[PDB]
Amino acid sequence: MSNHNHITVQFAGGCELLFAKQTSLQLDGVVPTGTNLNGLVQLLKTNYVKERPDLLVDQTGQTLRPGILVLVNSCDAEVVGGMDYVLNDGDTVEFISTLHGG
Repeated sequence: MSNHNHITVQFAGGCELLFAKQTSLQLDGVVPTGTNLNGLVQLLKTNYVKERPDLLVDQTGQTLRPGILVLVNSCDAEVVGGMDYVLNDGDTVEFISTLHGG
């Protein structure tokens, strides 16, 4: 039908409200070889970010706070790089908050 790469950007727990209470999203590109994680997140939050944009970011507005567990292709996203995972169409990224704090 139209299964060409496709991006898997979804949320879990209390992070769905950081976009539009959506279960998952898919982006259609052409040549994301020149794109990285920092560019992927900013494209989802800086481009929309319903809730406080400063509530997810770590501090430099480049990465996210430890409370959220980022994973790529059903695997730890921090291991591969954390904030340097280059995209190439057909990637997967998740944001699940755990550390509530205050």
